[PDB]
Amino acid sequence: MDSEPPSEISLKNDLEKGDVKSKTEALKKVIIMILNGEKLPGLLMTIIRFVLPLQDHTIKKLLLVFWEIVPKTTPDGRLLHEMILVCDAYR
Amino acid sequence: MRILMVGLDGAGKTTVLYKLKLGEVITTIPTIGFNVETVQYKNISFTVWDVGGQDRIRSLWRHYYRNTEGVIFVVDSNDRSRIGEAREVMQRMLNEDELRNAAWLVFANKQDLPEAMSAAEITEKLGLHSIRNRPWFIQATCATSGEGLYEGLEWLSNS
Amino acid sequence: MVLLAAAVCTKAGKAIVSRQFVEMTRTRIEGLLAAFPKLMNTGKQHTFVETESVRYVYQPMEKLYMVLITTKNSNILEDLETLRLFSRVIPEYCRALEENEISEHCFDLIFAFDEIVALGYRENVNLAQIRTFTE
Repeated sequence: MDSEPPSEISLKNDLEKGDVKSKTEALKKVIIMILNGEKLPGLLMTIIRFVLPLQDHTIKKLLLVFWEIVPKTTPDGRLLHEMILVCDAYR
Repeated sequence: MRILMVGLDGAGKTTVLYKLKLGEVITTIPTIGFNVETVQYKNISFTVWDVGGQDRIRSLWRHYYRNTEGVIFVVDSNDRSRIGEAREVMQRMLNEDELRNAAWLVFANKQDLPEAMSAAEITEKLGLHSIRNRPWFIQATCATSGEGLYEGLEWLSNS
Repeated sequence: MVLLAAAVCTKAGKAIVSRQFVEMTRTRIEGLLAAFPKLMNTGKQHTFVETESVRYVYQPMEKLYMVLITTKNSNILEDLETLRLFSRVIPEYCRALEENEISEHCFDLIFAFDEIVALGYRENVNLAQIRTFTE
C-alpha cells in the first residue's frame, strides 16, 4: 500500500484476524498511509488491543513506531490520560 | 465465545481464570496488563480476557470491549468501601456501544469470607435490577473453592 | 533535530516510506522527496547536492533514491555514515530498493529509521541489532 488514502475499513478487518502476520501487515499499512499523510484514527481500538503487554517484539515495535509520528492525533482507542495506551503496559 | 472479565483490583479475576484453566489456585501478582486464556466447558471454548483492575490498566479496558460476547464483572463481596466505585465503573461500562448487546454476568466473589455481602445485597448496590436492555445474572462465587464458577460458565453459554 | 527526516524515495514522484522522528514533516516529507529525488536529487552523480535550501544526501538504486535530508549539519563524515549504515540495513529488509517491496516493508524500514537516527541525531545500527526489534 504505496499510498492509498481510502482503505481504513479493510485495515480494521486485517488488524485482528487471529493471524499475527495479518495484524503486523495491517499496522504496517497504517504507518505507510500516515507517513505519506492520510487517514488513520478509525482503527485505533483494534490496533491497540492485540499488542499491548507482550514481549513479542515485532508487533510491539510496530506499535512503538506509530507512537512518534501521530500519537497525539489518534484518540478512538487511546483517548487522553497520563498512562495512555501508548504507555501503561509498555512499562 | 469471547469473554471480557474485569473488576476492581483484588476482586479475584486472575484467581478465577486460572482456577478455571488449571483447576489450581495460583499465587497471583497484580495484573499490569491482561491474561488471556481459553477454557473448555461443555463444548464451548471461552476465550477469557482477564484485564487488570488497578487504575492505570482500568483506563485501558475500552480496547478490549470490541467483539465481546459476554462480560464477567468480578466484585470482592468483602470490600464495602469500594462497592460504590465498582457500581460507578460498571454503570458507564453499560453505556459503552461496543458492549451494547454483551451478556452481563456479575460474580460476587470471596463469598467464603464471614462478612461477605450477599449476592442480593450486591445486586442492590450495583443497580443490576435496572438493566432492561440485555441479559444479566448475578452469581455468588468462591474462586478458591471453585464454587459458582461453572454455574457462571453455564449461564453465559445460554446467552 | 539536525536531521529533518530520513527517507526512502521512489522517483515515481512520491516518498515511498519515510520517517518523521517527531511530528513535523508528515505531508511535507512526500513533496520534498517526490520533486527532488526525481532529478537525482538535482545531483550530477554527487552524494551531496542541496536544493530549495535543504541538503539532500543520496544514493541511486534503480528508479529509487535512498535519501537523507538535513538542513543543518554538525559534521561532514556523519551525514554519510548514517546513510551508509542505512544502506546496509535496507537490502536485509527489501532486497535492494524497489517501490512495491519498499512499500511492503514500511514497518521494517521505518523502525530502522527511528533506531538509526533518534530525534535527528545519528545513532548507529547493524543488521543483527535490527533483529531484536522485529523479533
